[PDB]
Amino acid sequence: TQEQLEDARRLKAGSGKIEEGKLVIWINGDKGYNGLAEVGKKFEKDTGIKVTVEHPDKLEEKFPQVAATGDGPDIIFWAHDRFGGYAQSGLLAEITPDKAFQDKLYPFTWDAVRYNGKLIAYPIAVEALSLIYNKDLLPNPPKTWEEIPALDKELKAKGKSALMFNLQEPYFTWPLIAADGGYAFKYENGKYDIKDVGVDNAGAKAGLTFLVDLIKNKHMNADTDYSIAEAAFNKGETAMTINGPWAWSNIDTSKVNYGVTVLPTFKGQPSKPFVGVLSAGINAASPNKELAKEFLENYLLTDEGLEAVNKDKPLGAVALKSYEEELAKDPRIAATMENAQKGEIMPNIPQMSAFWYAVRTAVINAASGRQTVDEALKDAQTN
Ligand SMILES: OC[C@H]1O[C@H](O[C@H]2[C@H](O)[C@@H](O)[C@@H](O)O[C@@H]2CO)[C@H](O)[C@@H](O)[C@@H]1O
Repeated sequence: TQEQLEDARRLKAGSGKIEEGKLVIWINGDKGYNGLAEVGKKFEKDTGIKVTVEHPDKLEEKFPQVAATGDGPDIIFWAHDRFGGYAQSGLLAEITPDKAFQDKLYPFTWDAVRYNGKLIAYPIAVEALSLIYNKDLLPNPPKTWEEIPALDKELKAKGKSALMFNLQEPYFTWPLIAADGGYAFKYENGKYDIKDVGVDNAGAKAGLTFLVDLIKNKHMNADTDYSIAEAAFNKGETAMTINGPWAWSNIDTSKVNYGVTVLPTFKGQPSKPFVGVLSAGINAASPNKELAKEFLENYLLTDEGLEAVNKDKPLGAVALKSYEEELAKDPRIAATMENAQKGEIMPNIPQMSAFWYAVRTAVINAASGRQTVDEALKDAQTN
């Protein structure tokens, strides 16, 4: 091995290398990490406790690797779906808010961070993809996926395109795949059936086939990723994109007169985005669990704390009732919640990591022509 060898060092160098008396926080690079750092500076100014916010690449993969050895950040930020796996591996602490604090957040946000009956993270905000469109190029967005080919033909004649979004992450293609019947794991009798995966059915096939056909007919490019799509939309080159609340800040900066709205239907069915709750978990190896709790409950999850993050990159519909009442006025938030209602909240089971990896490969291989749609989804279904 070169993992059982550090089983020997971790005791000799006993025990744990997370620095006591400060907080290290990891959050994804597309989120308001500068705004979160402002909340951390307020904490430091009040309490003397230094807070360092980091946004490493692939943190959702690095965290279980480093936390398994007792290293990593004190606090990890990510959508709730990854947290059941972390908790199953013993990497997350059970969190302990009194009832007065729990009443400050929406009951459904607490449910996303409950694993085997216990709370394993603090919920921050509800994320759902919406259709984002350029009102100057497209005063009225398409109601259906099916009319997008004809729209692209029209826009292509003008050196524009209809739609670009990140084809590299299955998160972004899922709303179309799920629209006519795709699902991850079938939930029944109080639990997810890990042997009942729904990525190989007729509905999932129809959705992915529609996407592949878009690419075959030159209405999309298989290599489009997050940065390519964001640049194209914000430069005014494409009429539509698909993204979450965090993206609105850069569009504000851009020249673009944009709207946020319901995703198009497919075969008459609503697109069904998987809904994420951005959540903050506490590293089980952290010597700073009480510090982490004080920071999360009394500094971040306040009107002032969430505002600071939100002003950097919008959080979506926040879990904190008092602040959401102010944000609910925003039509972009209304659209987010409309898409969220039509979708469904992600599972947090340990199998989600394998699921996302399977679907990622399936979409990329089908989109690039390395596999047929049937072949790709059959593979993703198995196991
Ligand atoms: O694409 C698979 C990916 O989907 C979700 O990741 C989202 C995340 O929830 C959003 O907050 C935002 O950062 O975009 C990500 C997609 O690039 C799942 O949460 C994640 O576990 C999964 O791998």
